[PDB]
This record gives sequence, C-alpha cells and structure tokens, in this order.
Amino acid sequence: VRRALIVLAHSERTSFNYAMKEAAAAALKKKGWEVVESDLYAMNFNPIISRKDITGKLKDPANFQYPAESVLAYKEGHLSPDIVAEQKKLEAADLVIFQFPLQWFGVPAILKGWFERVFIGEFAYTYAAMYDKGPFRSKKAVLSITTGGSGSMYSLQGIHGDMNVILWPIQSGILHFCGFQVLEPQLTYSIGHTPADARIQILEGWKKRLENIWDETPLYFAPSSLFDLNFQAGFLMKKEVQDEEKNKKFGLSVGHHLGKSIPTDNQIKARK
Ligand SMILES: Cc1cc2nc3c(=O)[nH]c(=O)nc-3n(C[C@H](O)[C@H](O)[C@H](O)COP(=O)(O)OP(=O)(O)OC[C@H]3O[C@@H](n4cnc5c(N)ncnc54)[C@H](O)[C@@H]3O)c2cc1C
Repeated sequence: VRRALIVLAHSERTSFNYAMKEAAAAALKKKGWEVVESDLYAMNFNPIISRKDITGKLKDPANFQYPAESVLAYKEGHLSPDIVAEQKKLEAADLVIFQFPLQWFGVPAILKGWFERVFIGEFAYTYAAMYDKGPFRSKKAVLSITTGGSGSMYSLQGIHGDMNVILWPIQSGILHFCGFQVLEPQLTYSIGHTPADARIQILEGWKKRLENIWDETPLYFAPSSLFDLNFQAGFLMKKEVQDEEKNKKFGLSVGHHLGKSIPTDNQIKARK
C-alpha cells in the first residue's frame, strides 16, 4: 500500500477522463498515497512493438520473434529505456488505476500498445505461474471507464449486449493473467449526456470510493488449482472438478461459463 500508479489514455485535458484522473490523484494523496502517473498521450508514448524495443544484438536477426527476443532482452537488461521506465513504475506500485474512454468495445490503441510493450515475459507473466499465481499477485488493478452509450445498451437485453463479456478479455486475459487482483470496474455511462451537477457527484463518488479501495473485495476468477497445468493434460479443468460441476446451474465465470448460465455481473460485481 501507499504507492499508486494512474495510467491515463486520453489526449485532451478538458475531458472528463482527465478530470477523473485528477480527482483520483487528489483523493489518494489526501490519504497519504504516493501517486505516480503515466499520461500516455503527454509522454508521446510509442504503442507499436518492434525490434527497436531491443537495444542490442538480436539472438536471431534473420528470424525475429518478439516473445523470445523481448524476454532475453529483459533478462540481459537490453530493453528500450522507455519500456524499462514504465516497468519500474509497476514494480513499485501497489494499486494500478486505468483511466480511459471505451473505444470500439475495448481499450484505446495507445493503451493496448502499452500492455504489449510493457508486459514482457518473465516480468509480467510466466507459463509456469499463470493467473492467480502470477508476479503481480500482490497488486490490485481497477478499470475506470467512460462511455458514449447508456447503461441500458450494455444490459443483458441491450442492443450491444452484456458488458461483462466485453470486460472479460481485459480484466481476465490481461490483468488477472499477470496475477493482478482486479477490483470492481468504475463504469461511467453516457457521460456526454449527463447534467453538470450529476457529473460533479460522479467525481465526488469516485473520490469517496478511492478512500477505501484497498479494503475492497476483488472480482471472482476460476482458480488455477481447478486445472491441470501442463500440456500432457492440455491445461484443462481437473477431471474431479469437471464431474463435481455437472450438477450446477451456473458456470464459474464469463469465460468459464462451461455451457451453463453465466453468473450475473461476474465482471462487474464482486463476491461469489
Ligand atoms: C474511436 C472511438 C471509439 C469509441 N467507441 C465507443 C464504444 O465502443 N462504445 C461506447 O460506448 N462509446 C464509444 N466511444 C465514445 C467515448 O466512449 C466517449 O466519447 C467518451 O467516453 C466521452 O468521455 P470523455 O473522457 O471524452 O469526455 P468529454 O467528451 O469531455 O465529455 C465529458 C463531459 O464532461 C464535461 N466535463 C469535463 N471536465 C469536467 C469536470 N471536471 N467536471 C464536470 N464536467 C466536466 C465536458 O465538458 C463534457 O461535456 C468512442 C469514441 C471514439 C473517438
């Protein structure tokens, strides 16, 4: 605790995203938090992964493979200076806040490129310690999102569909895959159609929550202990666990629906 990192993915300083970023920093600071920032647009961050990310000789210049090359570079300390700087922030951060506007049912290209360049093997993950057993297992991450469409549009009967499915690839595949303890996402719908007074309360509510996030309960994800970790098995659910689940109405999570009903708001509300 005491050390937070806020990754913002918005170009304008007159936007609500910037407003939400400034509100978070203030609240955390008022509580004695060390707030470090990562304003991707202000830093003119480079989102494209390339051989340039490796500041040295490549093991196989003829057949360049980023995964392999980036890992070796990390091991020998030959990573681009801008990548190493972001990694240093993460290592020291206890809480990581991601502030960004929903873009094409996903994360902005500049933020996506941030994950792709900063989350290097051996540093942010390992196929020998996946998910709950990952390197960031002692950290907590929260997604603060803003949207143009209303909440009803992202409801089970909304034209766009369940928001839980949209959040799944990010909160699970990216954040939790690295070990992160994902907390409930702060969702702000149709911010472009909300009255001023209401916008003030949203910021006040955001600050209020940040006063006790560290004490919040994280979302539920199927523990890695329920799977056979090794290819001889295929990283599949343990036979014992499979049988014991046949007599259940709901699945484990959005991705592990197992063909049954998906636990409502599994990626939006905590507890099981
Ligand atoms: C390429 C692209 C793809 C998109 N894809 C999607 C999608 O898939 N799904 C979806 O739902 N939406 C999508 N959107 C819409 C996007 O999510 C919204 O435009 C964005 O979230 C609006 O928030 P904002 O941070 O830009 O703020 P703004 O546009 O500024 O709006 C915030 C409002 O609050 C006012 N304001 C600013 N600061 C403060 C403050 N401190 N206090 C009070 N009021 C304040 C602003 O003047 C404004 O009226 C997309 C947009 C783009 C460009």
